[PDB]
Amino acid sequence: MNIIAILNHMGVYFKEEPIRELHKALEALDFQIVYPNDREDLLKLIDNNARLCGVIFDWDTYNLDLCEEISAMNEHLPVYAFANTHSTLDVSLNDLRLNVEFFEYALGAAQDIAQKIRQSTDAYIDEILPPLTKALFNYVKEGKYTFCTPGHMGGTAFQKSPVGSIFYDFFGANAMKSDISISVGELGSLLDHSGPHKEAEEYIARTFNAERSYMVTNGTSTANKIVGMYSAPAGSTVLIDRNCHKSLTHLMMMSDITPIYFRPTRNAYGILGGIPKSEFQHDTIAERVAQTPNATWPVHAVVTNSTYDGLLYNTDYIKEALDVKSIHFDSAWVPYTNFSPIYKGLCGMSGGRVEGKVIYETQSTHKLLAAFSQASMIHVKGDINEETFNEAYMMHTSTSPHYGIVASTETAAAMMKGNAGKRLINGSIERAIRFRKEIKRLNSESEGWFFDVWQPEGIDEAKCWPLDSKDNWHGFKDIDNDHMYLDPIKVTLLTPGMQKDGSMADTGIPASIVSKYLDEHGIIVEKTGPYNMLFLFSIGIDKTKALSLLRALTDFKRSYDLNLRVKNMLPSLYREDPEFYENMRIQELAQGIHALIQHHNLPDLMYRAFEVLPTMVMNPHAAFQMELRGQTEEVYLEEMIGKVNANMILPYPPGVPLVMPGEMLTEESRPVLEFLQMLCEIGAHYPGFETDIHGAYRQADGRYTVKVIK
Amino acid sequence: MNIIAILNHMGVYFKEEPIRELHKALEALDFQIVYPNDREDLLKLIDNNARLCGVIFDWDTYNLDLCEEISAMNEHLPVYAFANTHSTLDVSLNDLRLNVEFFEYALGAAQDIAQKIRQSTDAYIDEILPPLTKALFNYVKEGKYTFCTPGHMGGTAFQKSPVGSIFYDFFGANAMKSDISISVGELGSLLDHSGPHKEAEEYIARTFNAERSYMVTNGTSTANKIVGMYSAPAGSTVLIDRNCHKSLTHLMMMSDITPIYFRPTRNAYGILGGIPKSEFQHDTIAERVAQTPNATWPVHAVVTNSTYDGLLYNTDYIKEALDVKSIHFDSAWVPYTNFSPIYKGLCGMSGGRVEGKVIYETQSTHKLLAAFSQASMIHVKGDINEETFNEAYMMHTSTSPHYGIVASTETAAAMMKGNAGKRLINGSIERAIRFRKEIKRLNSESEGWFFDVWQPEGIDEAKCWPLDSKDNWHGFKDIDNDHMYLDPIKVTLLTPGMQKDGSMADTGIPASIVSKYLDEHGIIVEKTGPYNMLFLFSIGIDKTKALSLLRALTDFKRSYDLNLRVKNMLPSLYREDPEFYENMRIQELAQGIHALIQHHNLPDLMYRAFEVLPTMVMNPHAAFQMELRGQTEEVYLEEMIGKVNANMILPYPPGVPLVMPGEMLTEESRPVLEFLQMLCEIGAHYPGFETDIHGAYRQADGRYTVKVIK
Ligand SMILES: Cc1ncc(COP(=O)(O)O)c(/C=N/N[C@@H](CCCCN)C(=O)O)c1O
Ligand SMILES: Cc1ncc(COP(=O)(O)O)c(/C=N/N[C@@H](CCCCN)C(=O)O)c1O
Repeated sequence: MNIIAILNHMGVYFKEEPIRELHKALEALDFQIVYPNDREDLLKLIDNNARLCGVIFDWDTYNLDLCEEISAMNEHLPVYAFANTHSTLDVSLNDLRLNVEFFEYALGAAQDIAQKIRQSTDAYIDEILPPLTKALFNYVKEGKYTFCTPGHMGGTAFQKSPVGSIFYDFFGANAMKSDISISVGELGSLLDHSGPHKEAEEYIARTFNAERSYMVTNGTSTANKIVGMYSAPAGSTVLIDRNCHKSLTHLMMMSDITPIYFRPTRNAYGILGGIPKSEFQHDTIAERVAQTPNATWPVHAVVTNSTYDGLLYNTDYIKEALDVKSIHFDSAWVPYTNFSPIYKGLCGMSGGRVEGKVIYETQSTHKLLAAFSQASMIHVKGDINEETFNEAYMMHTSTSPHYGIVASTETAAAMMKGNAGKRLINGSIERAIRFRKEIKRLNSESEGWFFDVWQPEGIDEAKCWPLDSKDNWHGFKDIDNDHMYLDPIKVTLLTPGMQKDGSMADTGIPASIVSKYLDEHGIIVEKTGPYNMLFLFSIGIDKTKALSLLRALTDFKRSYDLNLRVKNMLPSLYREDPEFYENMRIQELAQGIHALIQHHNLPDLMYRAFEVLPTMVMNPHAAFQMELRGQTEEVYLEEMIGKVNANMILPYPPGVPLVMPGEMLTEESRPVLEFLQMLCEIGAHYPGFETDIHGAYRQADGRYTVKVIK
Repeated sequence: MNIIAILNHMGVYFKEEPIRELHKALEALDFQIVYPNDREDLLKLIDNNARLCGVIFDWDTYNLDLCEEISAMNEHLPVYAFANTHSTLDVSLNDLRLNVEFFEYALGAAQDIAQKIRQSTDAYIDEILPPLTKALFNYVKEGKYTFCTPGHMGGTAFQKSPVGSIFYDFFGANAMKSDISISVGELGSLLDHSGPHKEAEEYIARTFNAERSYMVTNGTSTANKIVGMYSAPAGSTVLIDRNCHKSLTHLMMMSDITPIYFRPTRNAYGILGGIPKSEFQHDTIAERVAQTPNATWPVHAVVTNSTYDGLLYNTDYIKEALDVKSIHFDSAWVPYTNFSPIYKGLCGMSGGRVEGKVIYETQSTHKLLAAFSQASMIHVKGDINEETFNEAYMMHTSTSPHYGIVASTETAAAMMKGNAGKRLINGSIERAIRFRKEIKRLNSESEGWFFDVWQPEGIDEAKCWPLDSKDNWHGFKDIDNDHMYLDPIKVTLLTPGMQKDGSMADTGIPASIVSKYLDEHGIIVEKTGPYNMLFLFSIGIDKTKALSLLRALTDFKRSYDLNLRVKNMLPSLYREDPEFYENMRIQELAQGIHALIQHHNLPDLMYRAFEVLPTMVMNPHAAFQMELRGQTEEVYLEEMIGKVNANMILPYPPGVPLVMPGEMLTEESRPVLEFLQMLCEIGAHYPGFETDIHGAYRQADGRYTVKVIK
């Protein structure tokens, strides 16, 4: 934060000479000076360089409308106007609202003006930094000696070791110096919500539109467990989105809570849809309660919003219609919903208090904002017993939190404020929409096959596009209207191989091949389904990366159409079993995988296996407890029918839990088993494309076993 | 060739100032000046830096005995003595034989003296360069434009191409400019023996103690074919060393000559021994002639000297005892025998003319001297029809010889001249002997197994050590005395696994594992047997490389004793087959290979298969002609018995021809087949350690087939 832009070349010595002296004095104060040629140049510099901490210009040449243009980009950026002919009578109230400091031209005044500019820069830095992060940085500047944990003592231990010194050089001194503990009393305590931490929490709650907020240093998995434990005592009944992250299943294995499942939808691609509106109704829930043994009226409900693939619920209807006192929106994938009006009504914290209810949002700050991994947030709107919640919170948080992760959470909040933060979010959305339109254009002008994008036909303006029953782009049958919306940030590209009616074509390109090719060429996809690839167009994606992705996709298409050899196209895959992949070409491998998928009818089996719910014989807690008592046996996959499962079976694809612990496959649930059996067969043909079934175990002979209650 | 050493730091201006001015003038003439501190420093500088082209010293400080010391290292190196108090009366006749030029101290004389020194340096360069190489370099200096072959026109074509430019940058401009053809008339012609080429030949014949010499640009394989085709007309009988290179078999395949085989010996390691003296006798040859169909008294004889493993014959006894008018010594591995008295009587060109006989030596200049690959020599001592020999010569030589290869042959000859060349050869021999002694000392010091060296006990002084029937180090049974000698240059290291009596030990380390480890650590062995590794301590081996090899061997021993994992110890082997080599450790792999070798009794089968000669049914020419007519069939190995072989079977180990084309395996020759069958089994257990049988073909099912006369 040390770049100062000087805008003029004035042609009079009485201005130029003081400006040259000021240049020298500022450089003595450790500033880097840049010289834009004109106002458009300056505005571009500001747009492209966030380290620009100040602008100097001549008030005679440029009016204060230049300050208005600067402030529209960054309302806190200090601007220094040098006055010669203008006086106090030439400024208006609106002008005086801007962060402008006025100086005059004089020989010998460079030193005090530079001192004033240094003070203003420090004030700018202080204004944009959040309280905890500022306190941490100031403590580091103090350079105190520690005889307390952590044992590396501000990085000293690393410097005394060869390999430690390599680690220290990689991560840098500041990262080590800022790794501290609650022995440093001036920073307060996260667990006690004291000092700067308290301020941070309030800061976050204000930025994220929450009544209360909590920083979590072990991910949204831990955040979910905190919320669930506070909300669902033992013996209670909980409504669970069947498209729940396995953290919720872990919570159920930990606490003796009886689940009743919301049933979401799916399309032919295996992309998860939303829970239909009828599942939120009182009568449906009551009937399910009546049929479920040891079930009562639910005290807590958990809904995944958004889905992994970017489908958001209209949350106003859910908050109105779900007759449960506590509603928890697992919003891991959408921590940005408060920072753009296009998400209004599509997030848990949207709007005000719901009478008689408490709404939680759990957000993964590290997933789609800028924070270190494991940084997570809990947002609460509604009445809670603060002390009991604090107990549930401390039960899952370490007594030695990583201060860097905490500071990054606060800093993500700070990055979201003001004109600069609005530009960040809006720019990310606009970039995603431009990329989507470009994919559509390239697909249109492609002579043969090209990548498609999963979206409505005519996207024009930045918004969350509704899923409507008439349109068939989304592939969901008989979907409720004004219910599901697509987040433009989450871009799903489709490889050829599936027809528009839900069947698969004669030829196809499985998306795993494309993801491997992209990895070989320096591009990492978020995830890959059978014929879809997910790309996150977050605030960390710039034009360079998007254009590079387009170039990589066209390169893959050209290489595939030339039918290159796997040894050349995919060398790392070839290094897996070089004997198998000799003289094997790309089109043959792709067609073999596609024909294996088709012959086994993978889409129909995947769809049917997730449409029938396996029978719940005991809650996951009881089954897990019996597994802890060593009362389970490993049996083969063909014998699952009638056996109570001890473990969650989570297959990829589609990447969502298929069997929960305590559930039993009956005859009416046989397709589940068939699907799994199928995943075994297809997984045993091409190295590098192995089966991936959590909860199943590959034996030495190549068969698969599962653990069941003995 | 531009480094000038100035030796003094005097205390008088009338000397120092002219020397400083001379420094400046010489640097203007593109010389690099160095300043040794004392005479011992200067002598070390000369010893270590062959680019030192001149020495300047003060005659007052140092007498001309310094010039004697310099000349003992390089008798052509120019020395410039500055005279102040000494006069013409202070030089003796012996002193005036040294290459000393005398100057005086005077201000303003630096330019003239520097010009004289430049002329002397040019004279030195001209004196040590051989004629053809000098002519080639001068032509390149002329920079003529070519409209003739080669088509790259002195490298211009490469410069006009991107990838061509990469190639040109790698090999350099001079390499391209010197690639010329006989369209350049001033260089003469290799095929015509005209101009510089003629001079070169004479130069070579003088340096290598031959009456006539020929340069060959397609290796000693081509040299062997030239000699053989001149010496053995169709229908003649030739005596052939059974340990013959495949080139002699190729000659027999193209020429209708009937062979009778010298039988060499072998030891338990599979190292080839020498032909016993009785095989050279008239009675044995006559008896073999009377039993071979269509055999007459031999007109030509071919003997491999030395063997690959460094065993040299006493060639005087052979020249006296072999009653054949033409004797060809295939001396590919020993081109250096004329340049050290320790090889006296152990090479084909040793001594004078043998009355009534012609002696040939074929030498691979590129193998053990300094020449580009494919550079070879033919040396002739005795009467030949020069015109017929010239026909045999050109009918194996291309009309577009590579001038670089030819020049490198001549330059290797030039490198062998004078005090510098004698120092080269003697230094290489002493270096080899020091390494051998160090291996012995390290083996004595080792606690447990260590590498051994194949040599007699207590080698002391530089010589070719005789193989005697009393000693058992060589492992040859009932060897004639004063017959075979070991070349110290060829260093054979032994890994544990074989006992001193020829039996197989209970534990062993196959040498292929050591060679793979050495390759992984930047050291390339010449070749590897089952329990032996061959290292060539040529004139290209210095102290740095020998110490590096010792360190690598001790590192291997330490790593093996720690029993490291193959994944870490041998990464490339693991990458050959990652599934097989996961979690395998080095000791297990070595012991498995050793037990495979022992259980099949590889040494006994190897020895027995090469002790009985397969029956000749037709000469190799007839069998090869039948193969060219399509009258061969592919059969399996177990059906070998009774089938005339169409191709040479040459297995590794022991790396020498086992079956010749036209030979047939009978019941009495069954062990040969057994050995081969054994090799097949041995090669089918460890990836990276596959079977290697030339003339056998591995089928898809894994079996092996050979081609036989239908
Ligand atoms: C809906 C939902 N709720 C909570 C969490 C846990 O949040 P934390 O991971 O912060 O504890 C995740 C995590 N989802 N992440 C992926 C793998 C990681 C991403 C790889 N680029 C998964 O587990 O399926 C979630 O999807
Ligand atoms: C005795 C003998 N006479 C002639 C020749 C042919 O001489 P050219 O190779 O110049 O045509 C060779 C060649 N022997 N070379 C090795 C492999 C190359 C060396 C690897 N570092 C072999 O063939 O087994 C020979 O041993």
